[PDB]
Amino acid sequence: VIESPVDVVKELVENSLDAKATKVEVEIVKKRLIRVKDNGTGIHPEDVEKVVEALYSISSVSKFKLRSRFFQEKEGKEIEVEAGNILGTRRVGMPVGTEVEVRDLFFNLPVRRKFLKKEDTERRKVLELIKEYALTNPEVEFTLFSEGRETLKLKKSSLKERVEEVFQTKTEELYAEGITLRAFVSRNQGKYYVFINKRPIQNKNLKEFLRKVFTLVVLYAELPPFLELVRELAGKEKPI
Ligand SMILES: Nc1ncnc2c1ncn2[C@@H]1O[C@H](COP(=O)(O)OP(=O)(O)O)[C@@H](O)[C@H]1O
Ligand SMILES: [Mg+2]
Repeated sequence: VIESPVDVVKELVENSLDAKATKVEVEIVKKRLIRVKDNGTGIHPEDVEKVVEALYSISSVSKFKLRSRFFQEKEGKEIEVEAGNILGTRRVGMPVGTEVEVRDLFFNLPVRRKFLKKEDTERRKVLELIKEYALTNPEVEFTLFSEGRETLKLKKSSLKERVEEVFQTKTEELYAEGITLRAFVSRNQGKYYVFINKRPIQNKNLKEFLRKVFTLVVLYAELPPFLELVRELAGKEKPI
């Protein structure tokens, strides 16, 4: 579950969205620090200690803090853990929501730490991950700071606006329908994103076929628990 900083960011941002955050803020350093802040419902003080599953596995491999203020409470609570060992808790003043800081990832596993990829490779994986969450959560604001610079800022918007902000280009929206397809295509620019029932799909069979029938292609597929309709979809661009 936890091999590198991107895996940490994934689990934390998933937890923020699970807690119906509308603003998710991520900061990474070098790794050295992963911080995820959200304005979701928070965690009751009586449950903060319990959560140390994904947070257990993260806290046992880092110098870990989690602070959270429950929507019903005036104060937050903070728990601090090192490599799975609880170091203490504290009352803290904070806004409603949750902030998790993961420091010195794999400090307790120096071989695993020395085999991590260079900072710039880890950075790009976290950048791509946050783009992927932003593409399926257009109602959510996302910010990413890396090495102290605000490298990604996406405000709440329509899906088409959110696609266009992410990829910095104008798109044409295509549609074809128990099976539903919605794509956004931009032709000059090649990148082929696929979301099946709101989840990111990396399948090679699908990206090659999007390459073959289209270019930037962002495909949102909704299916009950195909490639024909995609090529049917590819013919639906307006004449000009
Ligand atoms: N950002 C957050 N906001 C609210 N609750 C959180 C947050 N992060 C974690 N939690 C709480 O901690 C629990 C454990 O998180 P986790 O270890 O990721 O397991 P899981 O999310 O699969 O239940 C969650 O069920 C949720 O109750
Ligand atoms: Mg979780």
